[PDB]
Amino acid sequence: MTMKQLTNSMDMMRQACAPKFKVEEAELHGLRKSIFPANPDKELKCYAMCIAQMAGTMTKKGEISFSKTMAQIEAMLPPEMKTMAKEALTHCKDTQTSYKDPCDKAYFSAKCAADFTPDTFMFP
Ligand SMILES: [Fe+2]
Ligand SMILES: [Mg+2]
Repeated sequence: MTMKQLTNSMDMMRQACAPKFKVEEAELHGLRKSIFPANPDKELKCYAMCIAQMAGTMTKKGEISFSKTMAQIEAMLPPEMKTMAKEALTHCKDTQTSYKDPCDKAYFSAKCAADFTPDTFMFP
């Protein structure tokens, strides 16, 4: 329901994903603050895919699901974030088509949303 609760849930996705990858707290918290590097290394991008998968927004094929993302937005996000998240999804749903690598699809879709609505966006 709340922002505080969302943060906790995001921390639980981070802790489940970050160990798998060669990634440090400094980088991860940058993502949480809407700071998405343009040229990250493969580990940061694949971390972002791990998050998306965990959040239930990615398909087995490694694509970002519009319907699943909408459902998660509506089910989970606080009102502070909800409407801007829907707009960011409209704005960014095609970002993935430019990328074969699912890690790229997930990372650059998330960067798209961060750069579009930095006031509201948080990343786990
Ligand atoms: Fe952090
Ligand atoms: Mg690195």
